[PDB]
Amino acid sequence: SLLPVPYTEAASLSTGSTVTIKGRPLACFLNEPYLQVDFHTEMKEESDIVFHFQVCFGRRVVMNSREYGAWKQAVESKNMPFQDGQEFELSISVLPDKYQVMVNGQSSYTFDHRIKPEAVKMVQVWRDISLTKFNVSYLKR
Amino acid sequence: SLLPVPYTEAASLSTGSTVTIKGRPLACFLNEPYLQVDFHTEMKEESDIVFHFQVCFGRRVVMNSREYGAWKQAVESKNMPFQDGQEFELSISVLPDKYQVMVNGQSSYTFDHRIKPEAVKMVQVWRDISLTKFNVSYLKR
Repeated sequence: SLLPVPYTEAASLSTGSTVTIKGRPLACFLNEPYLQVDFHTEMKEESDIVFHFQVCFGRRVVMNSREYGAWKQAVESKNMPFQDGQEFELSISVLPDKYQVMVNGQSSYTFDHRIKPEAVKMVQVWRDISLTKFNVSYLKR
Repeated sequence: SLLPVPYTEAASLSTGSTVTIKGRPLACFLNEPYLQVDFHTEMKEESDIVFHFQVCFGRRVVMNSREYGAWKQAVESKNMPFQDGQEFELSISVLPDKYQVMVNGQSSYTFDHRIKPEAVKMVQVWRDISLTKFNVSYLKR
């Protein structure tokens, strides 16, 4: 809807940063829409991915990194706090040792840093969602 | 781009009908964009699917049907005529015994009818593409 999807924003991340995303899946869960959030090391979409977060709504979540062109060890989760047909609020916080992903205010996934978050230059949000809000916080030293 | 995605059109199919789709993937193949074409038995997206065609660009194609709410036996193919970064023309012809899928003029997949094509009432084209052309032919008795 309001924001264009695929959505790309230049970004910088460090401990204490938060990425906030508000959106809605474009299809009922029976049709298995996806959502993907990628933290890139360059503005180019083929660049490395420090944190890859892919939701198959109603089924599974996969997290990984792409380093020097190659996907590393996938982390797969069956935790599914997203609700069929509902708007969601997704929050990704940079902690000292990991990303923490909150879904509608509830801690739902974490992912230990494989690359320093300082390597991030770009965030992309895409696949089968509409987006009404995207924010990266920049309040900390 | 020009046509809205997800794209839905009421449709009727019988022997000799052709569905023509011209589009472009929204991402390079390294990021694994998808394309999905579904022939539905009702205008509602939760309705049964007589022919489901899902491309994971650069990797695989899965075809199936959803009958009374349940996915049946998947047909998986590694044939990949789609070209990274390129516009594609996709043609799906209804033959007496099967669907035949042409990609840029080349026969690439077929799928034997599990449900009569006359059961189709709607076609949906969605996932990670832009669409510039969609047509269903209606020339035959």
